[PDB]
Amino acid sequence: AYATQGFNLDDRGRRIVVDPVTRIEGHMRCEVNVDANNVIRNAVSTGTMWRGLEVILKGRDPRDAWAFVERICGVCTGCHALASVRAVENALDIRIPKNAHLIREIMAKTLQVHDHAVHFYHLHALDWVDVMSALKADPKRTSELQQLVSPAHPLSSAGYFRDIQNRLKRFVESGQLGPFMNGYWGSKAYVLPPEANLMAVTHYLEALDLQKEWVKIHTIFGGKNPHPNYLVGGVPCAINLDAASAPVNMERLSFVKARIDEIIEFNKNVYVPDVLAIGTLYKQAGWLYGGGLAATNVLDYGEYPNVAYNKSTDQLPGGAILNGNWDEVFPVDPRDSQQVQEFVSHSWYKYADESVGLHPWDGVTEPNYVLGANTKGTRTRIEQIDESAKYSWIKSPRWRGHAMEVGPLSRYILAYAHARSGNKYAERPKEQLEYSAQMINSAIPKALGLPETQYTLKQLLPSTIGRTLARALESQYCGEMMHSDWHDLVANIRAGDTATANVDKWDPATWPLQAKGVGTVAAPRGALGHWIRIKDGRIENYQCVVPTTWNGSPRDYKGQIGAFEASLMNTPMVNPEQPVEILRTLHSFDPCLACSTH
Amino acid sequence: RTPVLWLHGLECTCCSESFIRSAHPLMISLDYDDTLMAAAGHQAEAILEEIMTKYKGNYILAVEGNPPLNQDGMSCIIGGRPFIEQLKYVAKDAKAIISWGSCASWGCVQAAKPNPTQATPVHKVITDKPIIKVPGCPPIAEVMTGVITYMLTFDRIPELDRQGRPKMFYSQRIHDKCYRRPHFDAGQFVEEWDDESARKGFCLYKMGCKGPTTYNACSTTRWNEGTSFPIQSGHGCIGCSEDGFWDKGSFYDRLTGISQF
Ligand code: SF4
Ligand code: F3S
Ligand SMILES: [Cl-]
Ligand SMILES: [Mg+2]
Repeated sequence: AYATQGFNLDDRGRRIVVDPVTRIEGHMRCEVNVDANNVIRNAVSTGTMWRGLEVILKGRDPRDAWAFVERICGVCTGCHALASVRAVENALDIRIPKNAHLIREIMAKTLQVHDHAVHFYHLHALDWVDVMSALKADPKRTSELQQLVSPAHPLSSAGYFRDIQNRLKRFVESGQLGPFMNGYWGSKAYVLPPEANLMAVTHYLEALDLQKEWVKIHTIFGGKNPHPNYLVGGVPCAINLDAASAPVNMERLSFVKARIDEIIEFNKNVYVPDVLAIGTLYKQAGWLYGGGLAATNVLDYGEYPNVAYNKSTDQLPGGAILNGNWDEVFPVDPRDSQQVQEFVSHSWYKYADESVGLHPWDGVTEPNYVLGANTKGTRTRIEQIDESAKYSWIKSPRWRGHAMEVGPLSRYILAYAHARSGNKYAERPKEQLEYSAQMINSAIPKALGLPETQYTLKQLLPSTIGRTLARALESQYCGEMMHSDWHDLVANIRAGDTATANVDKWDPATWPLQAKGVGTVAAPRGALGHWIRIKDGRIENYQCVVPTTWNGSPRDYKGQIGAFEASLMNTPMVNPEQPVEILRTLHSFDPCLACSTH
Repeated sequence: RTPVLWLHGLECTCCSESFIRSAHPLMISLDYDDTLMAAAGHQAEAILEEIMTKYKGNYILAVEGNPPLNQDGMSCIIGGRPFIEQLKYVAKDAKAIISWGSCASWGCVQAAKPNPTQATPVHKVITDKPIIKVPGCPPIAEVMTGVITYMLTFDRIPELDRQGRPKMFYSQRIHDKCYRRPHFDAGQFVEEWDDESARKGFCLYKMGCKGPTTYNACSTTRWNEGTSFPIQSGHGCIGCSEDGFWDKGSFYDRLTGISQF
C-alpha cells in the first residue's frame, strides 16, 4: 500500500480483471482491487497493443509523414495528419494560406462532432441505458418524455417510439442478441426508468444513420473518410467557384454547409439534451464518482484561434491547472524541455536512465516486453498483471512532473477558468456550462418532479457525469464554430482569394539542413502533439504524445497514477463480477488504445 | 443464418469505421465484435466460445488488423494471451475467412520498414482455410458490405484474382476510368500544388498519383455514397489497396515510364 496524489492505493483486497475492455478502440486490460465492501482501492491500466509507428517514420520524407501517422487511428481520423503537417510547417517556417487554415479547421471540427456523438451513442450509452428495460416502456409516456427533454426534436410521436420498440423486441426474441448477448441488464447500477431507456435506444439509431452524412465534409475536402488526405503547406482541394473542374466550387461548398446545418440540429436537439437528462438522473441517484485527476490537474495545449497563428485568440484556450486552483492557469509550452516529458519506468520500453522523463524531441521508443516477479501466470498467459513492474505499452507523459487529465472536460474547465480571469474568447463554453448546471440542478428536476439541487460547477464537473457532459457541450460548440468558419471561407473566396497551398518550401532544396518542429492539436480525446527533427531532407526523430497516452498512462518514476487509474479509485461496485461502473468511468474518457501506443 | 465473428489484431480501426459508412446496404448475427459488445472481459470471451460450438464450420470469421510475431506475440494481447492464439483458435472451425483491409490482407502501416512487431498478414498464419482479401486503407464501405452480402446470399466466396481479391471490386485500376484520364491522355498535368492546372483539375501523375498501378473501385464507386475520391478532391492516389504501398517510395514521386499507361 502507498499514498499518492491524495489517493490511498491498496492491493490487499479482492482482485478483479477485465480483459478485453470492450466498447473502446483498440486493446486494453484493466485490473482493480476492491475492499470488503466492494469499493475500488487500486486500479491498473494496461495498453495491450503496440505497432511502433515512431520508428517506422525514421529516414522517410517529412512531406509523406502525415499519411503514415494518420494511420495511428481510424476513429480520430485526420487529427494525426493535422498534427504532422503542422509540425513539418513549424520546422520549415511555412505559413499556410487562409483558405487552407479554414478548411483544416472545418475538417477538425467535423471530426470532433462525429467522434463525440458516435462515441456517446455507439460506445458509452449502454453503460447508462438498460436496453432490456426499454422493452417495458410505454410508447405514449416515452413520447411525453421526448417533449420534456427536447421539444424542438420533430421525431416524437407515440407511434414512432412504438415501431422502434417492436423491432427491438423482434431482434430480442430471435435468440440472436448479437452485441447485446450476456449484457449486465437489470443491475441496480442502472437507474433510468423504461421510457428514458427507449428514448436513448431510439436516438442510438438516429445517430448511426446520420453519422454517415456528417463525414461527407471530410470526403469533399479530403477525398475519403476514414483517412482523408492532407498536405504540407495547405490543402489539396483547389478552388474555382464559378467551375466543376476544380475540387472545390460553390456547389461543393453549399453541400458542406447543408451538412453543417444538420450537425447543428443534432447536437442541440438530440445529443446535448440526452446527456443533460441522463446526467440529471444519475446525479439524483448520487453517482458523482469518477472525478480522478479532473478535481486537481488538467491540461490542454489550446486550440481554434480566431486569427490564424495568434494563440491569444484561441476559442478553447488552454494551459494547465494544478491542485484544483481554477484561479491560476499556467501557460503550457510544447517546446520547453522541462514541461512535457514521458517516463517509461512502468512501461514496456527501455531508456538509458528510467529515473528521467524525456521531452519528445529527445524521445526514445525501444521495446522491452518483460513481466515482474509478482505476476500470476506466464509471459504469454497473464492471469494477474504485476503493476509494481512494467505493465503497459503506454508511456507515462507528465507536465513539469505532474500527472494531468486531458480531454473535453479539461478544455471546459480551462475555458471556465479563463473566462473567470477576463478572457473574452471563452464566453460560449462558459454560457454552455452555466446553462447545463441550471438544467441539471433545477429545470430538469422541476420538469420530472425531483428535488432541486445546488451543485456548483466545481462539484459537478470533476466526475464521470461531468466528463460525459463536457464532451457533448464541446460537440455543440465545434458545430457552431465551423458554421462561422464556413461563412468566413466563402467570403474570403468571393472577395478574390482562392489560394489553398503555399509551395515556396515544397522542394527540399529550400530547407534548412537541420530543423525541429512541433505540431499540437486539440484532438477529440485531449492534448495531441507530434515532435519532429529533420536532417538532410529526412526524418531524424518523430515522437507522438497522444491524448490517451496521457489519460491511460501507467505509473511514473515517483509512482504517481494517471487519469484512468485515478478515476476508478474510491468507486463502489454493485457486483464485483459485473464491471458496469468500471466501464462507465473508463468509457467517459473515450479511450483510443491504438492512439495511446502508436 | 450464418453468424459473422469480427476479430481485431494490430489495427487503427479504419475498416470498422468504413463498414458503418455504407449506404447500400446500411442479414448477419454479429455475435462478436469487441468494439460493440455490451459484455466485457470474461463475459465477452464466453460469448465467443458458445457461437463456435453451435455453428461449427458454419460461421464466417472476419479479421481486421494483423498478428505480430515479435515480443512473443504480446505486442497484441487479448485475455492475457497473444492475439495469434485467438486468431488460430477462431479460424480452426470457420466456414470462410475475410481479411478486411490492408492490415489483414498484406500488413499495412505497422508492416512498413522496419516492422518492429513483425506484423504478418492473416493468410501467412492461416494456411488451411478459404480466405478472401479485401484490401485498402480502409476499403470502400460499399466494397466491404458488398463482399459480406455476396457471401451471405450465395454461401460461398466470390471469384478471386490471383492475389485473392474479389474480381467484382478489384478488377480495374483507378486509372482505367479516372475522370482526369482525358487530361492524362492530352499531357495535361499539375506540376505544383495549387497551380493553374490544379485549379482546372489536371491529371495528378506528376504529383505522384499511383492510380495507374492500383486496383480498386475508387474512380467509379467512389467514397461515402459516391461523394468523392482522393483524386477528385485533389490528391493523387497513394496506392493504399496494393501490397507494400508504404515502401514504394515517396507518395509524391511520380511513377517511371509514363508511356506504359
Ligand atoms: S494518373 Fe491519377 S489523376 Fe491522372 S488519370 Fe491516372 S488515376 Fe487519374
Ligand atoms: S489511395 Fe486508396 S482510397 Fe482509392 S484512390 Fe488510391 S486506392
Ligand atoms: Cl500493405
Ligand atoms: Mg509516443
